[PDB]
Amino acid sequence: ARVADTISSRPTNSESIPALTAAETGHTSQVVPSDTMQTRHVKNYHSRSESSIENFLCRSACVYYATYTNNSKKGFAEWVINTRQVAQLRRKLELFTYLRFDLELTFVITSAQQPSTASSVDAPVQTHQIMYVPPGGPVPTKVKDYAWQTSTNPSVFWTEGNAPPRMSIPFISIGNAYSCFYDGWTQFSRNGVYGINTLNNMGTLYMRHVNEAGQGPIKSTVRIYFKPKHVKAWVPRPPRLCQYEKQKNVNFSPIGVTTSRTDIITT
Amino acid sequence: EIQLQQSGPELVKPGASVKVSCKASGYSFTDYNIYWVKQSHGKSLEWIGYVDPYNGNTNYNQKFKGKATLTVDKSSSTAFMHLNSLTSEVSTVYYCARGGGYYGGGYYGMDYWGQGTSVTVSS
Amino acid sequence: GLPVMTTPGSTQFLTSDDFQSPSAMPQFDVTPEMQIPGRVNNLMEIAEVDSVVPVNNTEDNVSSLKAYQIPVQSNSDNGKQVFGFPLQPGANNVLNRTLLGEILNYYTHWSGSIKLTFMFCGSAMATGKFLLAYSPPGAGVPKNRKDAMLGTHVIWDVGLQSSCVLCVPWISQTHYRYVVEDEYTAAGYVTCWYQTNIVVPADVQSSCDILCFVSACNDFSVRMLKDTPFIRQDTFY
Amino acid sequence: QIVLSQSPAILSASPGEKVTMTCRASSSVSYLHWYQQKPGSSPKPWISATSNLASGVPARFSGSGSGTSYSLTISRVEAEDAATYYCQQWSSNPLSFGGGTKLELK
Amino acid sequence: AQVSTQKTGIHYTNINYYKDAASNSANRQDFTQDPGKFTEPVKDIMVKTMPALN
Amino acid sequence: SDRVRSITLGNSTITTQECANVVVGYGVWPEYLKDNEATAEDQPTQPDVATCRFYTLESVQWMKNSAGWWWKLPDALSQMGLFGQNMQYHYLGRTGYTIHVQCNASKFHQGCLLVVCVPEAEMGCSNLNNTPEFSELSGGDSARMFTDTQVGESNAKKVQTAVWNAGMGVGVGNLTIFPHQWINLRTNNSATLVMPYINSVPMDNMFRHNNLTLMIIPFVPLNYSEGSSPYVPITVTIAPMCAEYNGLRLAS
Ligand SMILES: CCCCCCCCCCCCCCCC(=O)O
Repeated sequence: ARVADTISSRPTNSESIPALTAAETGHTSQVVPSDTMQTRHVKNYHSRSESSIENFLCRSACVYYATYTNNSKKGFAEWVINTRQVAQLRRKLELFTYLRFDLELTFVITSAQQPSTASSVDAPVQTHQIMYVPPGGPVPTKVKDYAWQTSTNPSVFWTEGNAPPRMSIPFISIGNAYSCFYDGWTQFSRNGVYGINTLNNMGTLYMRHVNEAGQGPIKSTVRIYFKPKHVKAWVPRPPRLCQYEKQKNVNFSPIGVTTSRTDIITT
Repeated sequence: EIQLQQSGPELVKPGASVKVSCKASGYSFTDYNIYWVKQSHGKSLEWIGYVDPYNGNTNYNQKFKGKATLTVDKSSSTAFMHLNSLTSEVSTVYYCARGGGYYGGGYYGMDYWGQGTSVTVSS
Repeated sequence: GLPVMTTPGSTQFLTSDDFQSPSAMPQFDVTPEMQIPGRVNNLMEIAEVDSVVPVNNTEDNVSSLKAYQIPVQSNSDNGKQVFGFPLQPGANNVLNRTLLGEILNYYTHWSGSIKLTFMFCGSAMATGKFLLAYSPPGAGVPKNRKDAMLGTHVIWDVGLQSSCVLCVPWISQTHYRYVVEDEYTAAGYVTCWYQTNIVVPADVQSSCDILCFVSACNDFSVRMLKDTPFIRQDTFY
Repeated sequence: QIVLSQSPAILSASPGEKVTMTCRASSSVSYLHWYQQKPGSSPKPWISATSNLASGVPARFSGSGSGTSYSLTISRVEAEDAATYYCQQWSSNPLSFGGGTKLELK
Repeated sequence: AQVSTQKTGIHYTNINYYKDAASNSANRQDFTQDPGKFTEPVKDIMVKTMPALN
Repeated sequence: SDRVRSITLGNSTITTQECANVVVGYGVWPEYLKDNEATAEDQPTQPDVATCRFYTLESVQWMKNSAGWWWKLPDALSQMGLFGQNMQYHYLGRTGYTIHVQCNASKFHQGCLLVVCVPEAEMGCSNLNNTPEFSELSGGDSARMFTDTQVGESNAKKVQTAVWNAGMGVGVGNLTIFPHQWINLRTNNSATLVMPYINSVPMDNMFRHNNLTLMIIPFVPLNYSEGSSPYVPITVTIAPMCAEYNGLRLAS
């Protein structure tokens, strides 16, 4: 995808005006630099490969991290799936209005010791379980539950010390594109919830230890990385200026458009 | 500041006439309308009419159609109001307010009022 | 039992790779595609549209619409300057938060020429002329209309057509420049001066304004994607 | 013709509670403003175009509503608003006024 | 198996092993451009050398 | 000549004598739904003369210290003729629009306006915990207006109307990425936009979801010398194009 190269030019004196345009028509001018001065011929071997939408968005990025303790009752984590609790990924997706992509999901699970009081604690390797519940299925209540039988829900078992787990998810949606904005309510009487929270219904992610608590507590932590593949994007949109405040809306506090200088001629 | 200043209170006789004033200063006089209201001593407010100082198109209420006349003087930035056939029930106070242009541009409302001249009718 | 040997770099997680991985939902039927208007294929298409430049920051106009207006009036002294700012589209705080500058802060290198469109938002009876210059670095900043006429300048006449385009060419030693402020790859200065006066009739206001748009030409490109410095976070939302 | 039926006739409240004062019109109007008159002074422009608080107005005052039902609500009754409150419309019909509900401290 | 271009300033082979099309690699080589819908969304087309409002 | 136009739709006609060109959406003209992309399987209704005509909203006054206005687009025509009745008896519906903003002044006035048409303009509240009420996000044929100062946060439910952030938390000079035109009183008299149907589903409900927003904000304020006419109004006319509805039921 090589950019266009510059042709040479000559001194002109004519009625052709490439510089004087009219910006009221909503049309940006298409004047090249060889129209207002004398230029030489130069072949551009530059390329626009790095700026395409697949090369801009297909990089992994942290979305969440949650903790859960081994030596406890109901020590297990849950997370309602959304991409709006971190600030770096949320700004990258909100340059477009409608998106459509396949996902690639990766977890990074660590562990750490906790201050027990027994003598000579030595625990074996630990095994974890990550379970995904679509909206409407049964949810677990404690660690030793019937809901972890995973007869239809997909689950991933992983032992510490190996490579991180990874799998791909297709384009799951009710509509035709992942709408990143919504100017509407959820009820027909125009009361109650307003915004993107009406469209978000994706499911819940549950995590737990599999091994029982031997002689000392262990506190684990799991990070979640999202990676879009096969990306299409429609209706571009200007970038977010103010800082984010909440998750389920676009509330903000006003700030200036730039930071300032002392005078209009100060360089 | 934007200030509207009126005249002093007078008394008249039944069947007489009186001209009240509302001098506007602090802004460009021909840009906004001037509304005239009255406040009775026990009742609510009532609308008399307005005048546009750029061309002099006066509009009036249906009650005060023949008993009040508004005029303007662009050279001094004052507005006048002439009251015909003063009666028994007008022991009231008359206000002037600066508006916007009447329903094309009333979004700030009536945003700058005056002091108010109180006229009495007695012998 | 084919004999293999595992090279270094295995069981790692690089965040910019692409390997095939097994799907968690097999034989899934996605919804059919639909023709939505306005598809983006490449991010350089977004940075080729015009955006208003806040040339008038001045410490108390940034929280206003006065930041976008350049004050031009009917003066009486010749060669008076109108504005001036250094050409750094990713570091200088004039071109920093525009649409070209917000995309440039996701990349590290840039190359190409840059358009600058002006627009006279004055009365229909006001006439004037301006000199829109650009000076490559090495000297200081031009301080007169005499020193600024030696650069790359365009004399703009204000008439029926109400826009002029100063096209800042690509003059550099290297093929690319850094987005960050580096003194090794400085780019120059952009100024504007009164050629003749703003002459106006009676009963017309003498004080007018000028808007300024910026975009990229058809030979602009970027490289070496990074993060942006305009985003903070303390805890989760 | 638009008639503004401002309700109630008189309101009374102990200092430090929440009150609500309503105005209903004969049809839909384009704008609606509220004024405050202390007895012995000119009416001051309070809340205008049904929501916007004026200059110098404390932040304990609020106004809402649309259609044909409007309201004004003080959050916590302070002691410096013992006055009366009028209501004005700005539709294509000529002009009207409310009737002046009085608020005094109990 | 297919061979391709291998972006440079040489070929490579690639076989798909899984039965689902959502488990493939990223595209990374879909170079297409059309900025004429964002820069010139105008009904009557205008020439660069002609005056705009005539 | 180039500066003259004429737009004919239904039984209405719009003539202009000073104008720029027509901005056509994202390059696409509005058109009916194909048989490849439909999902509802009973026949739509297409009135095609009864609803596709020019409807004129309410005028507003351009004062000197003004800030801007906005309209929500499939809500301004909710009580306008037979477009407003088909929105009630039907459950679905898709529509494209033709917007024509018009504002004239003499050769002795100054000013500038930006006329954008943004899709999916989700707006932010003034208090950071709540969301704005319905009666302050839109209104039938009435303009909700920005402010040159910041809304106080102690209010209960309000829209943040600081004009330099456009209510959506964005730099307001970057709003020219959407389809737009400028009204410049030196050279222009009106602005015309033709917008197609932009949504992520082929049909949508028309009362719960406002999928376009028309913003008019003055970058360069109105100014004139003393002796010129001080009242300058702005008028917006909107005409639906290729409208069709589906799923008939009770009135609501
Ligand atoms: C162990 C299996 C885990 C499977 C997890 C599936 C996660 C579904 C993907 C969520 C996509 C959300 C995209 C953003 C939504 C939006 O922008 O509104």
